[PDB]
Amino acid sequence: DVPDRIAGVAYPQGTTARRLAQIGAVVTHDGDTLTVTPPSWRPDLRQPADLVEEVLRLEGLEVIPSVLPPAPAGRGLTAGQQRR
Amino acid sequence: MRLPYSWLREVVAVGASGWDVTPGELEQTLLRIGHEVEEVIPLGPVDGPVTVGRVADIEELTGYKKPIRACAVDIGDRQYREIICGATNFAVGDLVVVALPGATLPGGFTISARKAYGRNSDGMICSAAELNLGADHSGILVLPPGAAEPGADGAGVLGLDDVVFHLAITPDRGYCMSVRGLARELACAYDLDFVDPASNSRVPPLPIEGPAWPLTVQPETGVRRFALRPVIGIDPAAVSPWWLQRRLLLCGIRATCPAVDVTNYVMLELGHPMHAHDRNRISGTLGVRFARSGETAVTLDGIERKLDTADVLIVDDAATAAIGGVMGAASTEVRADSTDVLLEAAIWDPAAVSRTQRRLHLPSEAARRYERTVDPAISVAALDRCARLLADIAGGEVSPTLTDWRGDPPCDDWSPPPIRMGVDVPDRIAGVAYPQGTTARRLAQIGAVVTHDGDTLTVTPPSWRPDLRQPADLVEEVLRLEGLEVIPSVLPPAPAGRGLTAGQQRRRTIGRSLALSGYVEILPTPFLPAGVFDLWGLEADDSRRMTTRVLNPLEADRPQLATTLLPALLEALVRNVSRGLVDVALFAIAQVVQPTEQTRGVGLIPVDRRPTDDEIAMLDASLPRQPQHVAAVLAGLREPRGPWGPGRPVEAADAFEAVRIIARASRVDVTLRPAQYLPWHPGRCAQVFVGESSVGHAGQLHPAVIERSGLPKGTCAVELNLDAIPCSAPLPAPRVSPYPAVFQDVSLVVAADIPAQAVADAVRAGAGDLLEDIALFDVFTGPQIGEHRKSLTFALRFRAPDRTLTEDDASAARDAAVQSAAERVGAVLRGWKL
Repeated sequence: DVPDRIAGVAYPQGTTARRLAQIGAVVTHDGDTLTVTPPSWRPDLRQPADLVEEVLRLEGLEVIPSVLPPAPAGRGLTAGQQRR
Repeated sequence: MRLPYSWLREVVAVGASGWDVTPGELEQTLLRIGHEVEEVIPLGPVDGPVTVGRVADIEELTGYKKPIRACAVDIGDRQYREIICGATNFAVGDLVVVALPGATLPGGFTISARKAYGRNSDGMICSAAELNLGADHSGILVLPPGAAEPGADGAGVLGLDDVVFHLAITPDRGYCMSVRGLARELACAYDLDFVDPASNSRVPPLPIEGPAWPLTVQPETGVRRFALRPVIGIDPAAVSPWWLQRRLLLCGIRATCPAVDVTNYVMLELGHPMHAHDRNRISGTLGVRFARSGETAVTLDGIERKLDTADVLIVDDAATAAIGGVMGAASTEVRADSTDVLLEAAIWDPAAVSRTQRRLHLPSEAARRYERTVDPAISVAALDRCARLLADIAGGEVSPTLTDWRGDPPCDDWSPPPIRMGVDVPDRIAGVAYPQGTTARRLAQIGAVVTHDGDTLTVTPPSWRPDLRQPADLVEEVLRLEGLEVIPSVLPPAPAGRGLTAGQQRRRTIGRSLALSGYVEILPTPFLPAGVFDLWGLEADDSRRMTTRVLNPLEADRPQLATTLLPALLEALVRNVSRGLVDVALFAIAQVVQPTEQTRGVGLIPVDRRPTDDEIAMLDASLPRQPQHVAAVLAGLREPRGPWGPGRPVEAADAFEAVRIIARASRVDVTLRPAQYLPWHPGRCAQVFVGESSVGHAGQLHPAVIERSGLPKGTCAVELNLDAIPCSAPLPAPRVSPYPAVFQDVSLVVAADIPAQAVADAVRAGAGDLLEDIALFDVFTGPQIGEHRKSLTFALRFRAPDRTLTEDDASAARDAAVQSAAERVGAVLRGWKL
């Protein structure tokens, strides 16, 4: 479900496995942990971040919501920034 | 409220014997739980010979100013010293307190044998002030007979190892206006067992065999309990024991006789005010009733009060006995010859007493406690406590008669309604996980009845706590007893703010922009000067005169609110000028108050719901218009003297330039048109338009306003209504042509009455896009052009967007511009140049 986290979307079950199969990878399951051997024409697929972008682009980025994050109490501008 | 530590300690000690703590610690425990310690006075120390004396002989010394007394004083061991004293409040046979030679009084005073007024004085007789025992009143301290034999150690008899805590109780905590309340607080802080000094074990009930006096009570007065008991045949010459006169003195109350003193004492001990009536001076039935329009009573102090139909009274067939809850009256006051006493123990309506006492300016010790609600459950106990004590001191007997009106029908349970709260709600609100059962134990400690029901507490607070009415009230109890210091410092997640608004930014930029140009901001007063508009000569119907008026100003002559900011600006200008700062430019940015009708107020809207959108708009429409204004004044020099030259005195043009500064800061374009408007000079006053809306005025002040107002010659001013300057957010996209430019200077003659900007606009209109810039250079008058005409020389800069402008192309545009000025303001060409 790492693609789900990063997108902030709950994709329908098995999405992430089907899409990694579609690009031609070998997906094997192991509880909550996928093992993904990408195919030979995809040397750009080397970490989970690479796998995330695959799932996310195939489902569409438009389905990702617009959620403002809790940003902490900032200190605002510094003295030198104010001076300029 | 003052009280002394020994007493406070005595009452805590009943239930936690051996309790004792440094004053510093006590001060800190009091602050930690909510009570402001204004001041800690340990009773000023004495050293050496400060002993009780007995006055044995008084010799009135004649010939001087005051009456002076050379007093033989028995100081112990049959030793008699003569002592000089100025006071008069003592007689032969009285125990006084003497500081003999070698003594040292508070404040670093050594006493020495000093010749004075013709005799030797071996010390002096002290006042309670000079001992740092109590407040300075006139004369010395006299002790009740039998308090101490002569020679006794003053420090011991006076108890000067005591400390007086002076507290500023908050109005929610009336129950702490007594040794009873504070004792309970301290017992709660220190997790001590508490004996209530108003419990039956500590005040056994006196008998109840028949009514003590006839009493009618009109119950819409607000009285919740009204009890009477009499004490008969008391010695009127008896005085109060030293211990009791003392604790009154430390608490701020001067003793007078046992009848009064006992009530003041029991008021301090339990918080329930009391009063003593001379029963033989009561005529017939005692009546509680409202006062009538125009009614009058004389209170104890012999001063006539004008009463109000909301003041509750106690009356009899003859006259008024008491403005209930505030002060007794003369008619039933205890006097020197009073043998039979009737003791009033009442509970008045808090809001009633508050209203009455504020109106009459009588914040009596009784009033201030009734304002904050007195524990109605202890009236008879305080009445009984107070009756026994009186008989005990002044030697009468306590009749077993008792009146005790408790409402119609009688109230038999004074407990408030139960409050219902989740067991851990205190934990939420504090952000602390308190140890299990904390919340229940602390609510028990303050005296509430706590019953559990899963995760939901049911809490019936006690009768002396009418401030405990919702869970928020219960939270503050738990949180203050555990300490607020244990609450952590956690920054909350605050959401994406939008930052400042356009108008908020515009005020900042107007402030920077004016300040840079030499203006000094003031904080204008909203309270106008007296008759400023009569000074300005404003017509009677001048809208600025229609002022919202304040009903209680700190200056009776200055009650109107500013409809214009120039008054306060001009006032500050006067101040700088009178202190030698003659070259000033001030400005202010603040709202004015312009009302649209006569002061119409909207009545109350229930606070258990939120008001409707309509109730808001009605509330808003009820208030005067309050637009933001910016305004400014200038006087003296605008450019100062220097090596560059003599300087430039302020001129009306500088006030127009103030307009242009604010307009540049506001990113809007303004036009200035001539205008007549006070307080401005008619020939030098401009009205400011953004588009076609008036936003205010600028110019030099009228010379006659200047003169009547004691203002500097030549003062200029400006006021703009910011609310009338619209928002603007330009997204400019300037066309920046690189091709060369043609410079031509044209001179136009026009009627003197034509404004320069009119001729400039006409020239721009006629010349079209090629004209890049136009600027006025010269303005010339002379005979040869006509006595009523003038010559305007403009500097024109033409530039094409796509080509190198020919110089015929330019003169085409010039000719076109000259023709436009001919058709629009009748310009005549004087000539042109490059």
